[PDB]
Amino acid sequence: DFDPVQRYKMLIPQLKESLQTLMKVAAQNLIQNTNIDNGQKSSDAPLQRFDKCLEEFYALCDQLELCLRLAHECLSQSCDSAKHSPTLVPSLPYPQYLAVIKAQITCAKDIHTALLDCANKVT
Amino acid sequence: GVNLEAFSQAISAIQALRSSVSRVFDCLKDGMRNKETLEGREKAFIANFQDNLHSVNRDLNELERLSNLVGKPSENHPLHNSGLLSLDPYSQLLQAYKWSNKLQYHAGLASGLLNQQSLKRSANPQYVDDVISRIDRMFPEMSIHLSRPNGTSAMLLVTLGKVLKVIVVMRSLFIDRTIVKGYNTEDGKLDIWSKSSYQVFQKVTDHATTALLHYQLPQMPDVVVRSFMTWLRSYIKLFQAPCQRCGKFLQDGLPPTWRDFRTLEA
Amino acid sequence: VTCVSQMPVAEGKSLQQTVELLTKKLEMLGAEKQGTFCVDCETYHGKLMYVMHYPLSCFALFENGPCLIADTNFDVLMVKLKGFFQSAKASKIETRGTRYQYCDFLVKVGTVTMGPSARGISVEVEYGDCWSLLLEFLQSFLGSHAPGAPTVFGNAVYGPADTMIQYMELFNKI
Amino acid sequence: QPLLDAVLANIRSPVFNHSLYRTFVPAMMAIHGPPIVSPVVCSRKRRFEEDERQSIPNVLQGEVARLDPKFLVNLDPSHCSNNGTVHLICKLDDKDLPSVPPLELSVPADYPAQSPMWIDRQWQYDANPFLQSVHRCMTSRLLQLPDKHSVTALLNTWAQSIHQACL
Repeated sequence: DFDPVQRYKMLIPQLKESLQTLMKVAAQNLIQNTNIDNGQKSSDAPLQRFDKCLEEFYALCDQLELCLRLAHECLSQSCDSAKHSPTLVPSLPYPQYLAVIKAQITCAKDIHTALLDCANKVT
Repeated sequence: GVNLEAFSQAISAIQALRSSVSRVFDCLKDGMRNKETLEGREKAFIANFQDNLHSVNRDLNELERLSNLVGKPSENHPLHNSGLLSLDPYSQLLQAYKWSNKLQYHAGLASGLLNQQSLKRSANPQYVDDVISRIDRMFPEMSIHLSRPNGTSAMLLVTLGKVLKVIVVMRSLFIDRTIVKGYNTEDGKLDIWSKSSYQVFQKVTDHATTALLHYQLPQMPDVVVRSFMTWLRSYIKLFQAPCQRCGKFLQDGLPPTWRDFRTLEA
Repeated sequence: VTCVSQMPVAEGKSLQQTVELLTKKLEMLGAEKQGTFCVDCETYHGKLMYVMHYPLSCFALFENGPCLIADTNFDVLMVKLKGFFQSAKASKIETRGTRYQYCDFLVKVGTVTMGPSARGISVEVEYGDCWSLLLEFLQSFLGSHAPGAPTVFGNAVYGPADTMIQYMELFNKI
Repeated sequence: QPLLDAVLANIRSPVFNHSLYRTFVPAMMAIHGPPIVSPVVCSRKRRFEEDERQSIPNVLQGEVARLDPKFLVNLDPSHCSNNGTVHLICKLDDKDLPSVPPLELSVPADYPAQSPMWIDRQWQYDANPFLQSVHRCMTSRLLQLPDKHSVTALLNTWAQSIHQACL
């Protein structure tokens, strides 16, 4: 139940650490495969998968992108409507707010429909 | 409230980090294609790694922005979505908001583009002046007031921060015949034709006359006066002179291109 | 504006020779002559005097000075104020010179008031705070100059008496 | 900072290139699943033939195109297949008095040089008094052009000198 900014701040360093571990496991797996395919047997030890790491890194990246996208959409939809009405919630009553919003939607739809009909009738 | 730009930049940075990781691990899946003298693939590898480091640094820098997410849960947006379940059978309001924003931006861009209209030629009210003057005076640091002492002529006067007031006469439209004078004036009980200066505000008056003869639009004089006022507002600093030094001559100012520089250089 | 005056103590040739060299440099800059505006400010006691051109002898003694008394008002007041101020022993002298006007500008050379003094330069501006152009013009005039110390943190709005305050500070400094 | 992959890829000098495939391709094919990531078909025999086998140095052709209708150049019995490539006969047909055409044999059209040839100087210029004065000032003017160019520069200099010594 944290804020999106808090989730971003707590995801970024885990993201960096996941990237570091990804590079490390990739290097280890690559050097093991090379020593087992080019030179002599030296890396006789169980290595990681390098896939369970990259999948988790991609998951962290995607989750951070989704959190930031949600925050951006929230701030955008809160900014455009803040400049269209005052604040009134537990300066204005709720039924009047609903009626004003309905009238605004109706007027915008009417303008759009009139413009579309005129543009279609133009040709 | 400029967090939208920072959020877009952060989204782009994360997308760039993902794309850079993908490009690195796709190029590493391919050895040296054809060198024939020396394996130049190490250069591309180092470039891709530096690009990944650049994207990580950009994300870390964008982390410094986005100070805090305020409360105000969507700023009076929840009325039927988070409100009564009857009220939300709601997407009509959001669709209308988005459509209005898109229409406004598209019309603004279309007007700014079609400003260069192919109009061949033009062939085949002392009440709004006070309103236009008040609307222009609503701008900050531009306290003006009109007097109208003789006839319908709007002999207004402006003064921004200094005592360099300008008695810009008008004709109920397409205001012309301006005269700038600094540090005292209004002799007797009205304006004057003095135009006295220190051989500096004379150039300012010449530039103002050139501007008045320059902004002559075919219609919409309110936009003309607004452009004239925002053009005149640029004289509040007088602390810049590109293409030359600060003191190439006694005076330095001619901003028709919104960048004042030393005179006799245009 | 109100550009403070400095006291460049030139040497080598002579004080008059340095004054002539400064005048020659100013003439090479392209400045014409505009009469001899000899300024005069005599200290007194912590009173003062002023004859800076302008038929108004405005003695800015302290508390920023009134700078409104006429050329004969403050003089007659001081003459009638005998016995009130009994510190007339320490006299005070004043400089003189020429006054050129290049373009919206002015230059004044402060010569030897009583005989010991340097060549005190002094300039002004057109509207007024706005030190970029002032410094850009001063650097093309000579080298080490422009001490400053104006009426900072005021907004006053281009205080005219600031020149008198700078002159008094210079006279007290030498 | 994570220079491990960099130093390992740098250490991987040997010629055998199959470890990177077996090490990376499985993960990418598992996550990214394109049966044909580049479904476009590419079967190309690129070069069929590219030669006109009749072209003189193209750089000269540009200048002969940029020439004014007053000038007109041609070719004499030509030792100019590809190397000299020019020794023309440019008649300065214009409004003023005509003259004798020069040769102006130029170097390879890359032009780290100029044209001037001065072949018919012997009999053409000494014979006439006006033509003698034409050569005089024109030589001094050509001894001034820094790295003159073949057609346009030299031809314009010749015309200018011819109509200037005319006085």
